[PDB]
Amino acid sequence: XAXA
Amino acid sequence: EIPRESLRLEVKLGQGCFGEVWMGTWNGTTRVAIKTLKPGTMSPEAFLQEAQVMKKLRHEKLVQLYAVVSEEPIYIVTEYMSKGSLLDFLKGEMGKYLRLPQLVDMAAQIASGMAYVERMNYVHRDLRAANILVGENLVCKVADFGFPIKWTAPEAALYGRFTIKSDVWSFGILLTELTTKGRVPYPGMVNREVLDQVERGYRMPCPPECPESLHDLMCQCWRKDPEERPTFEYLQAFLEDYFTSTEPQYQPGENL
Repeated sequence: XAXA
Repeated sequence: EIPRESLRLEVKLGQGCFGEVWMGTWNGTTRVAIKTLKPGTMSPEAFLQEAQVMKKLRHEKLVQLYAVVSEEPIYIVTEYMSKGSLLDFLKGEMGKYLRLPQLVDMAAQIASGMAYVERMNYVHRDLRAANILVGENLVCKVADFGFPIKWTAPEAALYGRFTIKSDVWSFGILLTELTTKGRVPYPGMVNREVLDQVERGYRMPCPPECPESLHDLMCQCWRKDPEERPTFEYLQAFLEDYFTSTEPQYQPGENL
C-alpha cells in the first residue's frame, strides 16, 4: 500500500 | 527517530496510494528500504502511534523496522528485501520454476511470522501476497501492517470483526495465490459477486495440479465460523511437515  | 540527512533514497521500487518505497542507504554503510507517507493521507500524530507498535514486534519472519523520520513526508526505514513482493515474485520469471515444495515452504514461513503475531495478541488485517516481501534464498517476510475484498473474511468485510481468525481466512486465500503462481482470487468475479457468492457458501475449488490435502487446509481457513479456523501455530506445523506427514508420495508435475 506504501509500495504491488 | 533519525536525522533525515543520514538517509539517501537511491532507487524507487514502487509507488502506492499512500506513499512510495525506495531502496537507499543509511550512514553510508547500510542498505535499507525507505517507505514514504505521501502527506494528507494520514494524520501524522495518528500514524505516529500505530507505528510505535511496529517497534515492539520483532520476529525473523516480520520485515524489521530500522528507524523512522517524524517530519513530513514521513520516512519509515526498514530492512531491504531484494526480491520485492511475493506477488511480483510469483508473477515474474521465477513463477515458472517454483514448484510445490518451494511454495509450501514460503507459506510455512508466513504462517511462522503470523504465528508470532498470533502469540503477540496482534492482528494484521491485510494479509495477501502483495504484503509478503521476499529476500534471498526464498526468505519470505510479512510486511505492511494494515480494498482487497477477495482476501477478506465475510465477518470482517461486513461487520468489521477483524481478528487473528480473519487473517487465517486471508492466509487460506494467500495459499491459492501460491498454488496459482500469482493469479487473482475468484477469477472472473468482481468484488460484489465475490461477496455475495461466499455468503451463500461458495468457496474456491482445487487449483489445477494442487493436491486435495492442501486444498482442504484452505477450506479450513475458509470456515464460516471464525473460532473454527485453525491457528497459525497449527498451519505453521502442518505446512512444515507437509511432504513427510501429508504428501510423502508427492511427485513434481508441469507447474506444481
